[PDB]
Amino acid sequence: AENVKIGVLYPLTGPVAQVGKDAVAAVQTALDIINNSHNIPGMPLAKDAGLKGLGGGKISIVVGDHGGKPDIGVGETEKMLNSDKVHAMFGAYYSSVTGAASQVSERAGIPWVNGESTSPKLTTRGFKYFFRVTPHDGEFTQLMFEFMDDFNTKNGNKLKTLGIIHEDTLWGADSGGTQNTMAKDKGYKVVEKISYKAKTTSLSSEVQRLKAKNPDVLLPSSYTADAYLFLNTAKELDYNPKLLVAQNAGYTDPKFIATMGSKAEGVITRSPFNTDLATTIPMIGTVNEIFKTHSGGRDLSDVPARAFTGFMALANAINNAGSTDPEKIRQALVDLDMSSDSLIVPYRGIKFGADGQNEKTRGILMQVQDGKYCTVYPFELAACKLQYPMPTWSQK
Ligand SMILES: O=C1CC[C@@H](C(=O)O)N1
Ligand code: NA
Repeated sequence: AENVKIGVLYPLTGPVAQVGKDAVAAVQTALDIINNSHNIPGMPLAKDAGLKGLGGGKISIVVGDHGGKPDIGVGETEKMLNSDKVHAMFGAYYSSVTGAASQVSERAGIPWVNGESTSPKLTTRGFKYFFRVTPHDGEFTQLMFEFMDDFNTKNGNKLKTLGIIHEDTLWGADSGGTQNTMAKDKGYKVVEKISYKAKTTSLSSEVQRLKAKNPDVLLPSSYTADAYLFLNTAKELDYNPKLLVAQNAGYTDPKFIATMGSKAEGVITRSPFNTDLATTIPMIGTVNEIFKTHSGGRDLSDVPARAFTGFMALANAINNAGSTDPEKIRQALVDLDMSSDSLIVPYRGIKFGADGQNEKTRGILMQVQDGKYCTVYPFELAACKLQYPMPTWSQK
């Protein structure tokens, strides 16, 4: 009977704090399912109290607030490795932070599982100890363009021009770059490609430029505070894009709609998760009920669903390893091949390629309609019709 300790790094203060708090609540939800005995058909690890592979040993976590700062994330990772002696790492939301921190654990030879950082570059580093469960922005951008192509075929090929606007750290830069490359390859004309700092107090120059150019599709990659600033500024300058397809995250912050209210109407984002999938995936309801007891009564959303899924992958790998030895955990992650049966996201399973990326991911697009995100794509998996054009400020 052997316990295991995992380090968990997220932003728990600052502009994206609710993201981090709800992610940690999701991990705590997983720990509740793992460490206690639960009757949940279809969910590995539920029935046993603790991991059968560790003789009933319990998982514990040590949690660090990195504040969105890569250098802090690096320092916290070092302390978790060297002082806390964690046997695996989990985190860390921001691609910038995940990249920097996972380089430390890589060199230490300690497995790092990521639930929700989407820079494509994180899995092209030649690493051996890094495993990512979320789709990355290559996959999510592919989905955006499949949607634009299908809309085009149905609507006279009227979506011709794109405006890309992105925050300037790893995630936003790679997101915007992925979109730009794919645009060029698919014949779409990029008429703005704007980089900005997430901590900026003004986006008025950027919004003026986008309004003047008036792209057919607006493609923002923003964190929470900057997403709010962007939308507030757009309203203030009466900038009315007809289609806004966001790379999540600010647009999937747990409190995005609560904060923005009618300002969010018509916005589209990519996601692997929506509660309107629960008739197709009833496990969502089961886990949601448990999550509420950890989240202060708030429902699952994108980031907690992804973090929960990621942490379950790690837990299952440890169980399968029958060991807390970091090398055996790594090998169990290499060997992992989970079906979709236990999942709360519409992935086909969890199975990593040689680059550490989950091969079985899948995403959706969802649109704010009447105060809730609703699945709109693919057109076969949709809870409602796309609203196009987006309402103008005066109509929201
Ligand atoms: O899907 C997401 C959430 C955070 C952001 C990133 O990788 O920084 N992408
Ligand atoms: Na259990």
